[PDB]
Amino acid sequence: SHMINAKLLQLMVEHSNDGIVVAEQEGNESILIYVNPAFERLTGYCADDILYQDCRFLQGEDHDQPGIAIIREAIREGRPCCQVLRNYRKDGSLFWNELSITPVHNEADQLTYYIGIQRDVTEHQQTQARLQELQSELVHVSRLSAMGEMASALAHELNQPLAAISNYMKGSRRLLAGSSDPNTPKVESALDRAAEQALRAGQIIRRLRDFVARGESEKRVESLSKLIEEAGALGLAGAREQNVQLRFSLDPGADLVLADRVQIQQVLVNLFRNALEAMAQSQRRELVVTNTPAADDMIEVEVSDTGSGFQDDVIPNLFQTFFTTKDTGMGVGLSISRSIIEAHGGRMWAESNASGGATFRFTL
Amino acid sequence: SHMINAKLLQLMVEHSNDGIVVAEQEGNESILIYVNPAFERLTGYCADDILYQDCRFLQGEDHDQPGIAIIREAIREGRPCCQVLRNYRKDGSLFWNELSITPVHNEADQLTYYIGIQRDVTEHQQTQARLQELQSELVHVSRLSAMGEMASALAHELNQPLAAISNYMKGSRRLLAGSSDPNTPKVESALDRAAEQALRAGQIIRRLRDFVARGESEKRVESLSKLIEEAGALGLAGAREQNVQLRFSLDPGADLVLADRVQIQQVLVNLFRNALEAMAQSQRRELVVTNTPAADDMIEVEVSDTGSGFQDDVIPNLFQTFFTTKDTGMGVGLSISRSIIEAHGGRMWAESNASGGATFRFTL
Ligand SMILES: Cc1cc2nc3c(=O)[nH]c(=O)nc-3n(C[C@H](O)[C@H](O)[C@H](O)COP(=O)(O)O)c2cc1C
Ligand SMILES: Cc1cc2nc3c(=O)[nH]c(=O)nc-3n(C[C@H](O)[C@H](O)[C@H](O)COP(=O)(O)O)c2cc1C
Ligand SMILES: Nc1ncnc2c1ncn2[C@@H]1O[C@H](COP(=O)(O)OP(=O)(O)OP(=O)(O)O)[C@@H](O)[C@H]1O
Ligand SMILES: Nc1ncnc2c1ncn2[C@@H]1O[C@H](COP(=O)(O)OP(=O)(O)OP(=O)(O)O)[C@@H](O)[C@H]1O
Repeated sequence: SHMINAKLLQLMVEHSNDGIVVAEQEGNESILIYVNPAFERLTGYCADDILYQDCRFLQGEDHDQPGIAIIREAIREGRPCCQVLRNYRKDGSLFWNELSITPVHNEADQLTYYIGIQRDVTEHQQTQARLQELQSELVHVSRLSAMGEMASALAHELNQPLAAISNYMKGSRRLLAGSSDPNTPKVESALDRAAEQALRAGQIIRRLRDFVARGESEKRVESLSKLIEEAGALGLAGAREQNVQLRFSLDPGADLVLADRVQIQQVLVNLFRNALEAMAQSQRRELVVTNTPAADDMIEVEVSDTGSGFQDDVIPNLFQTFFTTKDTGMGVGLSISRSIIEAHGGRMWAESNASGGATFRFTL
Repeated sequence: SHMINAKLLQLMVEHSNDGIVVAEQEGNESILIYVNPAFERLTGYCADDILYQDCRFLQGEDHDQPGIAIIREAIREGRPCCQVLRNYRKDGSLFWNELSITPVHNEADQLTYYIGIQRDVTEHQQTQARLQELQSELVHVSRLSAMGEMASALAHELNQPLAAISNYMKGSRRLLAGSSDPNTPKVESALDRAAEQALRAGQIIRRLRDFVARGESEKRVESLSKLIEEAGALGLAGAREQNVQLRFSLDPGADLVLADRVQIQQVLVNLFRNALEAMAQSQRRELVVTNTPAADDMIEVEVSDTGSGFQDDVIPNLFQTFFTTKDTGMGVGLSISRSIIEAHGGRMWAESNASGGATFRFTL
């Protein structure tokens, strides 16, 4: 049964864009007997140089890879195997090789051959590792930031009552100054100790607040394209699921800003999450990000959605700490974002959009 | 130039474990002219049924995939393309097809053919999506848990001073009870207001504490294998990098426990991070996880490393809130872990290991 002529197959294999090799078993060596030009391009070795010897030279000295042992076991067993490992071109460049090997037995000559299809997954590996770094740093930064915001909010809430207590103690001392009652000394002493405890309370606040503020707010030259893509990999994963239409109408002339990177990443991740959640129950789901020039040699970024939008009595409350409309929401994202923008030398505000959604703007 | 006979190539292609097809361009249709048995197995269609018609029937009614348009554009242009999309077997099963297509022009008959190598990436896609779900839920749970622990720690720190203030106010009122000084009423009133403010402070504590405790501590029947693997995907990624040797010496007879899943995931993620960090600067890096039967129809889990270990004056401080030895550490992991184990009906403790590392045990 021949569906196509073997010449045609050979032609397709030769011109395929994936590296395709065929090897022959000779004891512990699986010598190459065919390589297609895609393999030559991927590896940089010429076919005249590497025929009739095992492919393991692509590993170099990097033999500390479990995939190698997996492949050796698969060859010994006789089963196929797909594995991804680090290989090196003739010039020394490192690349990630996803190779599928199928051992097949030729009964014409009773030999064991293998067909190997190999492709470059280096870009996928790099993006995935970058995403892992981002997820780890984002978890650490989110824990620290939430704790710090909690501490600051408590301090602000408790400043009035402790101050009032101190002032009452001061006033009571002043009233008792001119007293002849025998109990007055003890009373005074009692009040004194009370005052001490009040001050101690304040101290405790700072003693933990500064404990969690152990992170310095750096600012460096940063590419907006880069930090938008870094934030997007975490926050904008899953656009296909909610059928959200993404549009980045970006200006190549307004790309470089002065910013930190972990803080802008966390601001954008939070904005992206809030926008995706607000458009989760929307009919038309479209998110637009745009940059424009602004005053004071700044650049303004606008993010507009078709989400749940802002009710009339909502917009001036958005940035107040603990304000949320969600059952499980905390209401910390925008407060942290506003503190980050103000620390970096910009302004942030919100408005309703003409589609019933929300438009956020900030400057840097 | 023929390195191998075309019959041999055909044989290798036929027996390859990856689906390999060859198609021919006829206007808007790329009709299949060859399919290898791997493709038949992957799709479930017989070659006699599907030859000489376009592959798009594998999509079914799921045409809302951008990869389809990408491939159509690539075919129009004439370039290769690798894309992953959802396809469906003849029985209706869904699978993830990674297909690489290379268009090649045959000048023998001046036609355009395509060679397509297609493999199943369904398992990889599922594991990656599960990891995305885990990272999202872990971020949310970590923010909430950190905030709650912060609030509880503040409350515990501030209980003494506020109580002391209240007691001083009470004592002062008792001393002033028997007084004739004209200023005594005002003094009393002042103290009264002071007392109010003290109580208000306490109220504020609860008003935020219960605000962040908006999460119910569920407990369900859970597989230890499953929750260890779920926690490992996040926390144990990167074993190859630090050359850490993982050993799960597990008991199939002691696999089912009564536990929550998000909370045990977060406990294990934290333990895995602490163990990886402690072995980061170690010479021999080996992590062992083991389960054994314990009293009261419980099961005890042991996790041992060769890490930095415990100094003599360290072990009884490990679980106290804010205790850490790291420059950027917060010291919240073990306190939360102990509260989780105690809520689920178990005990948790630590000891030094014979290799200079740390051994942690818990019961459920
Ligand atoms: C057809 C075929 C292609 C192979 N291609 C590669 C390759 O591209 N890169 C690589 O590092 N190993 C490749 N290998 C694996 C090595 O040839 C070798 O089998 C592997 O290192 C395990 O054997 P070893 O432990 O003796 O090295 C290939 C093997 C076969 C059969
Ligand atoms: C060689 C080859 C193999 C293909 N294999 C598949 C496949 O396995 N599954 C699939 O959904 N589409 C596959 N396609 C793509 C479809 O044939 C079709 O070209 C694609 O849907 C874009 O064209 P359309 O928009 O007219 O459908 C393959 C295309 C070629 C050339
Ligand atoms: N694009 C938007 N459209 C409509 N409402 C919005 C939008 N963005 C924010 N909001 C509302 O304003 C609030 C601002 O608070 P924030 O976004 O920080 O809260 P959250 O994301 O619920 O909290 P957290 O991130 O701390 O769990 C949101 O909780 C939500 O109620
Ligand atoms: N396996 C271990 N070997 C040696 N020291 C350890 C080990 N596990 C924990 N420790 C020490 O005990 C402390 C227990 O606190 P915890 O692990 O919660 O802190 P952390 O991970 O630094 O803090 P956080 O997770 O809140 O940032 C650690 O900070 C560390 O100093």
